[PDB]
Amino acid sequence: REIITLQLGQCGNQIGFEFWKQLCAEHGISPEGIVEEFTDRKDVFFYQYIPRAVLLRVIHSILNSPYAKLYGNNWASGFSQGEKIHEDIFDIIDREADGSDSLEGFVLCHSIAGTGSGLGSYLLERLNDRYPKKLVQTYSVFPVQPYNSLLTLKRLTQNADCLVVLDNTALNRIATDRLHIQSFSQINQLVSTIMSASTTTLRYPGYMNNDLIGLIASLIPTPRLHFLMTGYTPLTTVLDVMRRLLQPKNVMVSNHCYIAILNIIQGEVDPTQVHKSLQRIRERKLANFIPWGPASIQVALSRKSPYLRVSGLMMANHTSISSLFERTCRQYDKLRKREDNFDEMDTSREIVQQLIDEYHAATRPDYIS
Amino acid sequence: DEEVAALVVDNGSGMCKAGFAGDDAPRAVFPSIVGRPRKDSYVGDEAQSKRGILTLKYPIEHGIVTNWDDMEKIWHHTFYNELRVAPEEHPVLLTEAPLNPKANREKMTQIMFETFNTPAMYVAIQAVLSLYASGRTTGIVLDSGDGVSHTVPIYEGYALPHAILRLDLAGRDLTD
Ligand SMILES: Nc1nc2c(ncn2[C@@H]2O[C@H](COP(=O)(O)OP(=O)(O)O)[C@@H](O)[C@H]2O)c(=O)[nH]1
Ligand SMILES: Nc1ncnc2c1ncn2[C@@H]1O[C@H](COP(=O)(O)OP(=O)(O)O)[C@@H](O)[C@H]1O
Repeated sequence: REIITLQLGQCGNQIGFEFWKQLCAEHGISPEGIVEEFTDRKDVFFYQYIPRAVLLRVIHSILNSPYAKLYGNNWASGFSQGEKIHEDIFDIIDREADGSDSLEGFVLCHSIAGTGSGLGSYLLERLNDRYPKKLVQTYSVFPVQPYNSLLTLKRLTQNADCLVVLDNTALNRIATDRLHIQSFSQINQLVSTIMSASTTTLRYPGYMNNDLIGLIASLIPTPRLHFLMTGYTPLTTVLDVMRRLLQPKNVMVSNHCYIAILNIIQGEVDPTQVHKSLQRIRERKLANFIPWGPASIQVALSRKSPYLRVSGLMMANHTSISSLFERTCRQYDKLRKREDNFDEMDTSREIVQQLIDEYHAATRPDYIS
Repeated sequence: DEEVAALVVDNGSGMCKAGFAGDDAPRAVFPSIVGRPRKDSYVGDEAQSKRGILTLKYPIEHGIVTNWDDMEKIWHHTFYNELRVAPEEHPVLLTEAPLNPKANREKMTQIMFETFNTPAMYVAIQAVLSLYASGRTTGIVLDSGDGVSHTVPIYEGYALPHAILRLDLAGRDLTD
């Protein structure tokens, strides 16, 4: 199985280019895309080596980089121009899909704040038209900005099969808190570490989690509640890493309860004490879970790249993510009373209201029906 | 025979040759390399075979020992792995490059007696041994190996240090 990545807008190209640099250095791949002498299954993200990227001014600075051998602002303006080059960009994808052995999914890296955001919303719909059996995971990044943000939300709630949220307000606070930057090329260092760590169990094979659906099938309970948040602690026993991930200071998100948790421990930790820690974390009751259906916490180990110590990443599904949509929602209404049909905004405003209504009702003892 | 077999160890810049005195040829020859992960230490052919997952070191790259920690590992490998003998049970004759610093000679001696507890040992200049093998005690030897070449005038069994010349051109350079 293989996973084709797409990079849209200024953000997608930058965080994708930094994702590939980190992923090339994590492996034994020279900047000239040639394997150096110096186990890690790399057929999923690299093609025999060529990355399976589809990039869409910034391209020139990439081509002037040492990695050249590795390959307006409205939403309506970003939607229309994609329609006029509909056939163009798909030929690149159609040859890469059929040239691929057995396609699995489509990773999308884009910022929803505007030509790239508009182009993204267009492409997300067409992929549902052509390929019905391919997952679409989107590494969206949150910030007329309220308008564009909610429109793409209308597509991300019914088209994208999964979604991992990364908001700049939580990342910028971290850079000033634990990095003391006072830049885009600086916070992207953290975004690259989370992205590279997200697909760790795919490149280093283990007994479990050898496919992208294996990670997603546990967290997302119903096709509607497909939003996730992240947590990265080291900015050492396994009990220490679990307790530091469940603190609010580390999450990348600005009653409520958890639906499912996945922990990625990438160190050389002792794999015999991992089952012990899950016995004791349950006793302190550090996290509150859904009352309707059963839920648990998941811990998965891996191996760090020797060519480059314990780290940790936490993928969670918390209903407190509903607050982020509320801010965009409330920000939209204030502009709607202040200034060919303007009916698409009405439908998008309505459908996101149902998503928020699902979350607040997802925390009740009778979410069934 | 009352005496145990004596060992002969030729320390080469690229390949070490080891065996037993009296034999017509060395019993083992292996790369003068020690490797550690990028089993904790790899020496000889194995280090070469698994170089992909190791960082290689060449402790006697140009004929002169530069890292005694890894040279000690090469000698350990020589006795226990290649020859399968206990050094404390056999005298050991070691070879050295021409113009080998005096301090290095003392170091080799101390290591054999204190680290390997050899019952006896001796060190001879490589070029001199080659001359002996040809049935002579006088002559000039042109020794060209892997990482270094030397022209060594020898008279009556004694190398003449003032006339010895070193040429940093050998097999390695020719291969490249
Ligand atoms: N997280 C993150 N967001 C970025 C980065 N660069 C740009 N963005 C986002 O992208 C938005 C600007 O989009 P822009 O590049 O003007 O769109 P375009 O002109 O259509 O490509 C801003 O609101 C930023 O939040 C980055 O390096 N990291
Ligand atoms: N028949 C040959 N012709 C040319 N070069 C050779 C031949 N056999 C071995 N060599 C070269 O000789 C070198 C090793 O010789 P050697 O005297 O063992 O060196 P050292 O003692 O420094 O390790 C290597 O560079 C090897 O390629």
